[PDB]
Amino acid sequence: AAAAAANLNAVRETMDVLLEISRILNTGLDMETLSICVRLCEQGINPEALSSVIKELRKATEALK
Amino acid sequence: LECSWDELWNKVQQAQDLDHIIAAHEVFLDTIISRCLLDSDSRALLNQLRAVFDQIIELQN
Amino acid sequence: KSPNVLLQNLCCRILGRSEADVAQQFQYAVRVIGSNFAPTVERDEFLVAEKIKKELIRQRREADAALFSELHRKLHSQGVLKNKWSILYLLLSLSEDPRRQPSKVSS
Amino acid sequence: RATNAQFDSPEILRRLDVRLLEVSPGDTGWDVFSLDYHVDGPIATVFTRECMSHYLRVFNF
Amino acid sequence: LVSGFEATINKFDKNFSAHLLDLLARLSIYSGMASVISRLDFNGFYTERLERLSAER
Repeated sequence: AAAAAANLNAVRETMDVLLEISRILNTGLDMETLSICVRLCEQGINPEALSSVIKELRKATEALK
Repeated sequence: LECSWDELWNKVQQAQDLDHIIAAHEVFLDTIISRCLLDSDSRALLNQLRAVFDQIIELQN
Repeated sequence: KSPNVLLQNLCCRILGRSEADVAQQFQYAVRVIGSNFAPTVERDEFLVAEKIKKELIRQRREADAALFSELHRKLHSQGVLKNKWSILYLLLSLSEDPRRQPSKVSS
Repeated sequence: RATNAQFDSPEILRRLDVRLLEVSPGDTGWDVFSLDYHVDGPIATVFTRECMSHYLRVFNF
Repeated sequence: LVSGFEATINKFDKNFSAHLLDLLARLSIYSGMASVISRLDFNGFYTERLERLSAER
């Protein structure tokens, strides 16, 4: 319809603003990983858990890979 | 910090109301904020001074 | 989406290894996220916003401390996020310190 | 106590206290050390919060 | 003996260290006035057994 294209325009907008927020804090996320985490926030997730997961997997790819 | 302090001190010694103390203290601030490297046109000089401060601690290593 | 196929993509983004390579990492991700899938704190995006202020005060990048308010206004104006508090909490938790020589594209 | 700056007026020896900015994962302690030196009462009209913020920048440099 | 002497002392020492940690936990929320904490462990012992018991969110 029309509101089915307005929502995709809004997600392309919000991911670009969140990318600015992620880069000025010097986080490891980029445009592709940030979308995974936003899709996770749609279902509802504790970010206290998600950040510890990402904090482990980055150390488990600089010690295993 | 000495000429600005002189500029402040004479204006507070002559201050015949509170507004002179305020309006002199703000000028005393606004010259220190510009003679020190704290503007956004002098930002490059700050970054270069950070490089100086980094080569100092590099020398100890 | 659906979370069980979605967490697999997170294991594929961070690690360079595919999902047909390793299975202990997916199980550790299910260990944490499964049974800790509910926010244990309730939302206040204001408190985490005023600590990104204090981080840009900490870096003397306080021209960008006023740029951040325009990034925070936008997030409320679109309203396509379920929680605007959660992603800010994620990005602050994943912070570092890129002090010395600003760069911003603002939009 | 160690320095001889303990014979001053008791007010100014009370006005200073260490003010943290915040805690960050990874930052040396020097940038997250700053004195408060807040003052209230009728004196607060000369020296508001806005004064101490610009002074935080100058103390920082 | 051991059941009339030692085991009760071991139980008591355990419980007393436990109550010590509970009181120091309930006093860490309370901060001059922090010198109750400083006086209680002047040498500094039974305040570095563990910072807080670990968990995960």
